Amino acid sequence: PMFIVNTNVPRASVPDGFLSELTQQLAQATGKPPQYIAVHVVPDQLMAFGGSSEPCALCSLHSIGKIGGAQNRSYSKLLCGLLAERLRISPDRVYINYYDMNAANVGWNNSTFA
Amino acid sequence: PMFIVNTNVPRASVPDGFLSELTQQLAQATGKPPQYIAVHVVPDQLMAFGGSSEPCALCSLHSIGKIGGAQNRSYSKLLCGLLAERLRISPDRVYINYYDMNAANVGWNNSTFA
Amino acid sequence: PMFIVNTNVPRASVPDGFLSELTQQLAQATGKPPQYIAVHVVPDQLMAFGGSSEPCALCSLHSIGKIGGAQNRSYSKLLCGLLAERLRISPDRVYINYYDMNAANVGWNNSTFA
Ligand SMILES: O=c1c(O)c(-c2cc(O)c(O)c(O)c2)oc2cc(O)cc(O)c12
Ligand SMILES: O=c1c(O)c(-c2cc(O)c(O)c(O)c2)oc2cc(O)cc(O)c12
Ligand SMILES: [Cl-]
Ligand SMILES: [Cl-]
Ligand SMILES: [Cl-]
Ligand SMILES: [Cl-]
Ligand SMILES: [Cl-]
Ligand SMILES: [Cl-]
Ligand SMILES: [Cl-]
Ligand SMILES: [Cl-]
Repeated sequence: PMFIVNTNVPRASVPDGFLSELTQQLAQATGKPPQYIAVHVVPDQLMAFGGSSEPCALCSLHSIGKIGGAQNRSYSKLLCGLLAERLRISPDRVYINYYDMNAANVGWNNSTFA
Repeated sequence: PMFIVNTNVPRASVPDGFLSELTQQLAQATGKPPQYIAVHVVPDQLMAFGGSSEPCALCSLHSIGKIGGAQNRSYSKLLCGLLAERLRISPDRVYINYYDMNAANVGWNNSTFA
Repeated sequence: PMFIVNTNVPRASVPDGFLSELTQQLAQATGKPPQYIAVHVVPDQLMAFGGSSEPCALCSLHSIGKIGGAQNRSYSKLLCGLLAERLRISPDRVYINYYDMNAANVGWNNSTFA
Protein backbone atom coordinates (compact mmCIF):
# COMPACT_ATOMS: atom_id res chain seq x y z
CA PRO A 1 0.00 0.00 0.00
CA MET A 2 1.08 3.58 -0.62
CA PHE A 3 0.39 6.86 1.18
CA ILE A 4 1.52 10.23 -0.16
CA VAL A 5 1.17 13.56 1.64
CA ASN A 6 2.02 16.85 -0.08
CA THR A 7 2.12 19.89 2.20
CA ASN A 8 3.32 23.49 2.32
CA VAL A 9 4.59 22.87 5.88
CA PRO A 10 8.41 23.22 5.88
CA ARG A 11 10.65 20.16 6.12
CA ALA A 12 12.00 21.39 9.47
CA SER A 13 8.42 21.14 10.77
CA VAL A 14 8.12 17.41 9.96
CA PRO A 15 9.09 15.70 13.23
CA ASP A 16 11.56 12.87 13.54
CA GLY A 17 9.88 9.50 13.11
CA PHE A 18 7.00 10.80 11.00
CA LEU A 19 7.57 8.27 8.20
CA SER A 20 7.86 5.48 10.77
CA GLU A 21 4.68 6.48 12.61
CA LEU A 22 2.78 6.63 9.31
CA THR A 23 4.07 3.17 8.37
CA GLN A 24 2.82 1.52 11.56
CA GLN A 25 -0.52 3.30 11.75
CA LEU A 26 -1.34 2.55 8.10
CA ALA A 27 -0.28 -1.10 8.42
CA GLN A 28 -2.59 -1.45 11.41
CA ALA A 29 -5.42 0.46 9.70
CA THR A 30 -5.21 -1.40 6.39
CA GLY A 31 -4.20 -4.77 7.79
CA LYS A 32 -1.55 -4.91 5.06
CA PRO A 33 2.00 -6.15 5.82
CA PRO A 34 3.97 -3.42 7.62
CA GLN A 35 7.13 -4.30 5.71
CA TYR A 36 5.20 -3.45 2.53
CA ILE A 37 3.73 -0.02 3.40
CA ALA A 38 5.23 2.76 1.30
CA VAL A 39 4.99 6.31 2.65
CA HIS A 40 6.03 9.53 0.93
CA VAL A 41 6.01 13.00 2.52
CA VAL A 42 6.59 16.07 0.35
CA PRO A 43 7.08 19.25 2.43
CA ASP A 44 7.75 22.88 1.38
CA GLN A 45 5.25 22.79 -1.48
CA LEU A 46 3.72 25.75 -3.30
CA MET A 47 0.07 25.01 -2.60
CA ALA A 48 -3.15 26.70 -1.55
CA PHE A 49 -6.33 25.33 0.01
CA GLY A 50 -9.36 27.52 -0.63
CA GLY A 51 -7.06 30.28 -1.90
CA SER A 52 -5.13 30.44 1.40
CA SER A 53 -1.52 29.33 1.94
CA GLU A 54 -2.17 28.44 5.57
CA PRO A 55 -0.87 24.93 6.38
CA CYS A 56 -2.67 22.36 4.27
CA ALA A 57 -2.13 18.86 2.92
CA LEU A 58 -3.16 16.95 -0.19
CA CYS A 59 -2.85 13.19 0.16
CA SER A 60 -3.56 9.87 -1.53
CA LEU A 61 -3.89 6.31 -0.27
CA HIS A 62 -3.65 3.45 -2.79
CA SER A 63 -4.47 -0.06 -1.62
CA ILE A 64 -5.50 -3.37 -3.19
CA GLY A 65 -8.81 -3.64 -1.37
CA LYS A 66 -9.51 -2.34 2.13
CA ILE A 67 -11.14 0.72 0.55
CA GLY A 68 -14.78 1.58 1.14
CA GLY A 69 -17.28 3.95 2.69
CA ALA A 70 -16.73 3.10 6.35
CA GLN A 71 -13.03 2.23 6.03
CA ASN A 72 -12.23 5.50 4.26
CA ARG A 73 -14.04 7.45 6.99
CA SER A 74 -11.81 5.73 9.56
CA TYR A 75 -8.66 6.34 7.50
CA SER A 76 -9.51 10.03 7.21
CA LYS A 77 -9.96 10.45 10.97
CA LEU A 78 -6.69 8.59 11.53
CA LEU A 79 -4.68 10.49 8.93
CA CYS A 80 -6.13 13.94 9.67
CA GLY A 81 -5.40 13.28 13.34
CA LEU A 82 -1.77 12.54 12.53
CA LEU A 83 -1.39 15.59 10.28
CA ALA A 84 -2.98 17.78 12.96
CA GLU A 85 -0.85 16.33 15.77
CA ARG A 86 2.52 16.17 13.99
CA LEU A 87 2.33 18.85 11.26
CA ARG A 88 -0.24 21.20 12.87
CA ILE A 89 -2.47 21.07 9.78
CA SER A 90 -6.17 21.64 10.39
CA PRO A 91 -8.26 18.64 9.26
CA ASP A 92 -10.51 20.93 7.19
CA ARG A 93 -7.42 21.83 5.11
CA VAL A 94 -6.64 18.20 4.21
CA TYR A 95 -7.81 16.22 1.18
CA ILE A 96 -7.11 12.48 0.92
CA ASN A 97 -7.97 10.69 -2.31
CA TYR A 98 -8.58 6.97 -1.87
CA TYR A 99 -7.85 4.41 -4.60
CA ASP A 100 -8.95 0.78 -4.52
CA MET A 101 -6.42 -0.75 -6.90
CA ASN A 102 -6.86 -3.91 -8.93
CA ALA A 103 -4.02 -6.35 -8.26
CA ALA A 104 -3.18 -6.39 -11.99
CA ASN A 105 -2.59 -2.62 -11.86
CA VAL A 106 0.00 -2.58 -9.06
CA GLY A 107 3.51 -3.44 -10.16
CA TRP A 108 6.15 -4.72 -7.75
CA ASN A 109 9.36 -6.75 -7.97
CA ASN A 110 9.30 -7.19 -11.77
CA SER A 111 5.64 -8.27 -11.88
CA THR A 112 2.20 -7.36 -10.52
CA PHE A 113 0.16 -8.66 -7.60
CA ALA A 114 -2.45 -10.30 -9.90
CA PRO B 1 -11.64 19.76 -6.16
CA MET B 2 -7.87 19.47 -6.49
CA PHE B 3 -5.64 20.74 -9.30
CA ILE B 4 -1.94 19.85 -9.51
CA VAL B 5 0.53 21.12 -12.10
CA ASN B 6 4.06 19.75 -12.41
CA THR B 7 6.39 21.69 -14.67
CA ASN B 8 10.08 22.08 -15.48
CA VAL B 9 9.53 25.87 -15.64
CA PRO B 10 11.61 27.60 -12.93
CA ARG B 11 9.92 28.84 -9.77
CA ALA B 12 10.78 32.45 -10.61
CA SER B 13 8.80 32.11 -13.85
CA VAL B 14 5.62 31.25 -11.93
CA PRO B 15 4.03 34.69 -11.49
CA ASP B 16 2.90 35.98 -8.13
CA GLY B 17 -0.81 35.39 -7.67
CA PHE B 18 -0.83 32.34 -9.94
CA LEU B 19 -2.27 30.07 -7.23
CA SER B 20 -5.12 32.54 -6.70
CA GLU B 21 -5.79 32.88 -10.42
CA LEU B 22 -5.94 29.09 -10.67
CA THR B 23 -8.25 28.97 -7.65
CA GLN B 24 -10.67 31.59 -9.00
CA GLN B 25 -10.70 30.30 -12.59
CA LEU B 26 -11.29 26.72 -11.40
CA ALA B 27 -14.05 27.76 -8.98
CA GLN B 28 -15.86 29.51 -11.85
CA ALA B 29 -15.21 26.67 -14.33
CA THR B 30 -16.22 23.81 -12.02
CA GLY B 31 -18.98 25.84 -10.38
CA LYS B 32 -17.55 24.85 -7.00
CA PRO B 33 -17.02 27.33 -4.17
CA PRO B 34 -13.38 28.49 -4.27
CA GLN B 35 -13.12 27.42 -0.63
CA TYR B 36 -13.37 23.86 -1.98
CA ILE B 37 -10.53 24.33 -4.49
CA ALA B 38 -7.02 23.09 -3.70
CA VAL B 39 -4.17 23.98 -6.07
CA HIS B 40 -0.60 22.73 -6.15
CA VAL B 41 2.18 24.04 -8.41
CA VAL B 42 5.45 22.11 -8.62
CA PRO B 43 8.06 24.02 -10.66
CA ASP B 44 11.70 23.18 -11.49
CA GLN B 45 10.94 19.53 -12.22
CA LEU B 46 13.02 17.01 -14.18
CA MET B 47 10.57 16.27 -16.99
CA ALA B 48 10.41 15.47 -20.68
CA PHE B 49 7.48 15.64 -23.08
CA GLY B 50 8.04 13.61 -26.22
CA GLY B 51 11.72 13.30 -25.30
CA SER B 52 12.15 17.10 -25.26
CA SER B 53 12.92 19.23 -22.19
CA GLU B 54 11.18 22.39 -23.48
CA PRO B 55 8.69 23.87 -20.96
CA CYS B 56 5.95 21.32 -20.44
CA ALA B 57 3.37 20.48 -17.81
CA LEU B 58 1.74 17.34 -16.45
CA CYS B 59 -1.44 18.16 -14.57
CA SER B 60 -4.38 16.49 -12.89
CA LEU B 61 -7.85 17.66 -11.92
CA HIS B 62 -9.81 15.67 -9.32
CA SER B 63 -13.42 16.66 -8.65
CA ILE B 64 -16.52 15.00 -7.22
CA GLY B 65 -18.57 15.42 -10.37
CA LYS B 66 -18.23 18.22 -12.90
CA ILE B 67 -16.09 15.84 -14.98
CA GLY B 68 -17.14 14.67 -18.43
CA GLY B 69 -16.55 14.80 -22.14
CA ALA B 70 -17.64 18.38 -22.81
CA GLN B 71 -16.53 19.76 -19.45
CA ASN B 72 -13.00 18.33 -19.72
CA ARG B 73 -12.69 19.81 -23.20
CA SER B 74 -13.61 23.19 -21.71
CA TYR B 75 -11.26 22.73 -18.75
CA SER B 76 -8.42 21.82 -21.11
CA LYS B 77 -8.83 24.99 -23.17
CA LEU B 78 -9.02 27.03 -19.97
CA LEU B 79 -6.04 25.39 -18.26
CA CYS B 80 -3.82 25.23 -21.35
CA GLY B 81 -4.66 28.89 -21.91
CA LEU B 82 -3.49 29.82 -18.41
CA LEU B 83 -0.30 27.77 -18.62
CA ALA B 84 0.42 29.37 -21.99
CA GLU B 85 -0.28 32.90 -20.73
CA ARG B 86 1.37 32.71 -17.30
CA LEU B 87 4.01 29.97 -17.60
CA ARG B 88 4.71 30.25 -21.35
CA ILE B 89 4.00 26.53 -21.81
CA SER B 90 2.75 25.53 -25.25
CA PRO B 91 -0.61 23.71 -25.03
CA ASP B 92 0.77 20.83 -27.11
CA ARG B 93 3.26 20.14 -24.29
CA VAL B 94 0.56 19.88 -21.59
CA TYR B 95 -1.22 16.78 -20.33
CA ILE B 96 -4.15 17.07 -17.91
CA ASN B 97 -5.61 13.90 -16.40
CA TYR B 98 -9.21 14.25 -15.19
CA TYR B 99 -10.66 12.21 -12.33
CA ASP B 100 -14.33 12.04 -11.40
CA MET B 101 -14.05 11.03 -7.75
CA ASN B 102 -16.65 9.16 -5.75
CA ALA B 103 -17.61 11.07 -2.62
CA ALA B 104 -16.74 8.02 -0.51
CA ASN B 105 -13.16 8.14 -1.88
CA VAL B 106 -12.43 11.79 -0.97
CA GLY B 107 -11.31 12.36 2.59
CA TRP B 108 -11.63 15.74 4.28
CA ASN B 109 -11.98 17.01 7.86
CA ASN B 110 -11.66 13.58 9.55
CA SER B 111 -14.32 11.97 7.32
CA THR B 112 -15.36 11.69 3.67
CA PHE B 113 -17.88 13.52 1.53
CA ALA B 114 -20.11 10.43 1.22
CA PRO C 1 1.21 8.22 -21.87
CA MET C 2 2.77 9.58 -18.70
CA PHE C 3 5.36 7.94 -16.45
CA ILE C 4 6.32 9.36 -13.05
CA VAL C 5 9.01 7.99 -10.76
CA ASN C 6 9.46 9.32 -7.22
CA THR C 7 12.55 8.11 -5.40
CA ASN C 8 14.77 8.87 -2.41
CA VAL C 9 17.84 8.28 -4.63
CA PRO C 10 19.84 11.54 -4.87
CA ARG C 11 19.71 13.61 -8.04
CA ALA C 12 23.44 13.12 -8.67
CA SER C 13 22.80 9.37 -8.97
CA VAL C 14 20.40 9.85 -11.92
CA PRO C 15 22.56 9.26 -15.02
CA ASP C 16 22.63 11.42 -18.12
CA GLY C 17 20.01 10.31 -20.61
CA PHE C 18 17.69 8.73 -18.04
CA LEU C 19 14.63 10.66 -19.25
CA SER C 20 15.47 9.72 -22.84
CA GLU C 21 15.95 6.01 -22.12
CA LEU C 22 12.62 5.93 -20.25
CA THR C 23 10.92 7.62 -23.21
CA GLN C 24 12.37 5.17 -25.73
CA GLN C 25 11.69 2.06 -23.65
CA LEU C 26 8.14 3.15 -22.79
CA ALA C 27 7.36 3.98 -26.42
CA GLN C 28 8.54 0.52 -27.45
CA ALA C 29 6.77 -1.24 -24.56
CA THR C 30 3.44 0.57 -24.91
CA GLY C 31 3.55 0.78 -28.69
CA LYS C 32 2.87 4.50 -28.37
CA PRO C 33 5.00 6.99 -30.35
CA PRO C 34 7.73 8.41 -28.09
CA GLN C 35 6.38 11.67 -29.08
CA TYR C 36 3.36 11.03 -26.88
CA ILE C 37 5.44 9.79 -23.92
CA ALA C 38 5.85 12.18 -21.00
CA VAL C 39 8.30 11.23 -18.24
CA HIS C 40 8.87 12.80 -14.83
CA VAL C 41 11.65 11.86 -12.39
CA VAL C 42 11.55 13.16 -8.82
CA PRO C 43 14.78 12.39 -6.89
CA ASP C 44 15.81 13.23 -3.30
CA GLN C 45 12.39 12.43 -1.84
CA LEU C 46 11.53 11.76 1.82
CA MET C 47 10.18 8.23 1.38
CA ALA C 48 10.18 4.88 3.15
CA PHE C 49 9.36 1.38 1.93
CA GLY C 50 8.44 -0.97 4.79
CA GLY C 51 9.69 1.60 7.29
CA SER C 52 13.16 1.59 5.70
CA SER C 53 14.73 4.53 3.85
CA GLU C 54 16.99 2.36 1.70
CA PRO C 55 16.62 3.17 -2.03
CA CYS C 56 13.03 2.74 -3.19
CA ALA C 57 10.73 4.07 -5.89
CA LEU C 58 7.03 4.85 -6.27
CA CYS C 59 5.89 5.17 -9.87
CA SER C 60 2.79 5.56 -12.00
CA LEU C 61 2.06 4.89 -15.66
CA HIS C 62 -1.03 6.51 -17.20
CA SER C 63 -1.96 5.49 -20.73
CA ILE C 64 -5.05 5.56 -22.94
CA GLY C 65 -5.26 1.81 -23.44
CA LYS C 66 -2.25 -0.50 -23.53
CA ILE C 67 -3.00 -1.39 -19.89
CA GLY C 68 -3.91 -4.89 -18.78
CA GLY C 69 -2.82 -7.98 -16.90
CA ALA C 70 -0.10 -9.24 -19.23
CA GLN C 71 1.06 -5.81 -20.42
CA ASN C 72 1.47 -4.49 -16.88
CA ARG C 73 3.52 -7.56 -15.92
CA SER C 74 5.78 -6.80 -18.88
CA TYR C 75 5.92 -3.10 -17.96
CA SER C 76 6.90 -3.92 -14.37
CA LYS C 77 9.77 -6.19 -15.38
CA LEU C 78 10.98 -3.58 -17.87
CA LEU C 79 10.77 -0.62 -15.48
CA CYS C 80 12.13 -2.42 -12.40
CA GLY C 81 15.07 -3.54 -14.53
CA LEU C 82 15.75 0.07 -15.51
CA LEU C 83 15.49 1.39 -11.96
CA ALA C 84 17.74 -1.42 -10.73
CA GLU C 85 20.34 -0.86 -13.45
CA ARG C 86 20.29 2.94 -13.59
CA LEU C 87 19.28 3.96 -10.05
CA ARG C 88 20.48 0.89 -8.07
CA ILE C 89 16.97 0.37 -6.65
CA SER C 90 16.04 -3.20 -5.77
CA PRO C 91 12.90 -4.30 -7.66
CA ASP C 92 11.31 -5.49 -4.40
CA ARG C 93 11.32 -1.85 -3.21
CA VAL C 94 9.46 -0.48 -6.25
CA TYR C 95 5.73 0.13 -6.65
CA ILE C 96 4.21 1.01 -10.03
CA ASN C 97 0.53 1.96 -10.26
CA TYR C 98 -1.05 1.49 -13.70
CA TYR C 99 -3.93 3.61 -15.03
CA ASP C 100 -5.94 2.93 -18.19
CA MET C 101 -7.31 6.40 -18.95
CA ASN C 102 -10.42 7.10 -20.97
CA ALA C 103 -9.65 9.41 -23.87
CA ALA C 104 -12.27 11.88 -22.56
CA ASN C 105 -10.25 12.20 -19.31
CA VAL C 106 -6.91 13.17 -20.91
CA GLY C 107 -6.53 16.82 -21.85
CA TRP C 108 -3.90 18.02 -24.31
CA ASN C 109 -3.45 21.05 -26.58
CA ASN C 110 -6.65 22.84 -25.47
CA SER C 111 -8.85 19.73 -25.88
CA THR C 112 -9.06 16.02 -25.00
CA PHE C 113 -8.43 12.81 -26.90
CA ALA C 114 -12.12 11.82 -26.97
O1 LIG D 1 0.75 -5.10 -1.00
C1 LIG D 1 0.35 -6.45 -0.98
C2 LIG D 1 -1.05 -6.76 -0.99
O2 LIG D 1 -1.99 -5.74 -1.17
C3 LIG D 1 -1.47 -8.17 -0.62
C4 LIG D 1 -2.82 -8.48 -1.21
C5 LIG D 1 -2.98 -8.57 -2.58
C6 LIG D 1 -4.23 -8.87 -3.10
O3 LIG D 1 -4.40 -8.96 -4.48
C7 LIG D 1 -5.30 -9.06 -2.24
O4 LIG D 1 -6.57 -9.36 -2.75
C8 LIG D 1 -5.14 -8.97 -0.87
O5 LIG D 1 -6.22 -9.17 -0.01
C9 LIG D 1 -3.89 -8.68 -0.35
O6 LIG D 1 -0.53 -9.18 -1.13
C10 LIG D 1 0.90 -8.84 -0.84
C11 LIG D 1 1.82 -9.90 -0.64
C12 LIG D 1 3.16 -9.63 -0.37
O7 LIG D 1 4.07 -10.67 -0.18
C13 LIG D 1 3.59 -8.31 -0.30
C14 LIG D 1 2.68 -7.27 -0.50
O8 LIG D 1 3.14 -5.95 -0.42
C15 LIG D 1 1.31 -7.54 -0.78
O1 LIG E 1 -15.10 19.70 -2.28
C1 LIG E 1 -16.41 19.50 -1.85
C2 LIG E 1 -17.36 18.96 -2.78
O2 LIG E 1 -16.94 18.44 -4.00
C3 LIG E 1 -18.83 19.23 -2.55
C4 LIG E 1 -19.69 18.20 -3.22
C5 LIG E 1 -19.66 16.87 -2.81
C6 LIG E 1 -20.48 15.95 -3.44
O3 LIG E 1 -20.46 14.61 -3.04
C7 LIG E 1 -21.31 16.34 -4.47
O4 LIG E 1 -22.13 15.40 -5.10
C8 LIG E 1 -21.34 17.67 -4.87
O5 LIG E 1 -22.18 18.08 -5.91
C9 LIG E 1 -20.53 18.59 -4.24
O6 LIG E 1 -19.18 19.19 -1.12
C10 LIG E 1 -18.21 19.91 -0.24
C11 LIG E 1 -18.72 20.42 0.99
C12 LIG E 1 -17.87 21.10 1.85
O7 LIG E 1 -18.37 21.60 3.05
C13 LIG E 1 -16.53 21.25 1.52
C14 LIG E 1 -16.03 20.75 0.32
O8 LIG E 1 -14.68 20.93 0.02
C15 LIG E 1 -16.90 20.06 -0.58
CL1 LIG F 1 -15.87 -0.21 3.96
CL1 LIG G 1 -7.18 -0.24 -10.61
CL1 LIG H 1 -14.38 17.82 -5.14
CL1 LIG I 1 -13.41 7.28 -7.08
CL1 LIG J 1 -1.86 7.92 -23.82
CL1 LIG K 1 25.74 8.89 -21.70
CL1 LIG L 1 -2.72 -7.04 -21.39
CL1 LIG M 1 -10.42 7.34 -16.96
